[PDB]
Amino acid sequence: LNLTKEQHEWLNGWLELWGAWVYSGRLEKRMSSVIAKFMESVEPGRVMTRPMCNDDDGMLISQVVDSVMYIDKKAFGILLSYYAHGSSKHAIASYYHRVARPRKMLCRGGGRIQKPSLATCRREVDEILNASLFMIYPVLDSAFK
DNA sequence: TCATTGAGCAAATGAGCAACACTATTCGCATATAATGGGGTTAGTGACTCTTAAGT
Repeated sequence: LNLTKEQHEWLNGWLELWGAWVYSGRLEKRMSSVIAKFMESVEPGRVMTRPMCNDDDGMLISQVVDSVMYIDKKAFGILLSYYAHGSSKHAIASYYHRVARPRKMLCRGGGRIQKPSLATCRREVDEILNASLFMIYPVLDSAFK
């Protein structure tokens, strides 16, 4: 399943506020290590094109996201690539198509070990994004309420 | 009762379109002292034929 429409836009807006918060570099580096090794591949003098949230609410959003997404680094990397840096979904899917190993395909390759197409790459990064938001949402209500 | 044939079906993947937004290319236009007629061959062909033209 997935979320409803109002919950999707609410979580999307809160995550881009949180992404504009971490994009300045105001996250303390001892708190987590995956954002620490994500934010080292970007210049320190970044520009601010998005509205930025305040300190402790962004601290609350950062602590809940690395408490629920501390088991995997790939889906968390997609999340920081879409929301923190601000890259679009199509660029993420194009780079994942240009990198990923040959996989077994069903109902179109007949089991042939081949590279994934761009359409299934867009579909799997959309599924990864929707699954990460479904892991974010009820634990975020548990942190808020 | 079960293997075999006849028919179909949800799902995953590959292809692609439609409208829109940003951006790297490309083209039209403007330079206000005065500026005012060009290079570059082929040079020890031979023989024959067809047409044009001055000469008789």
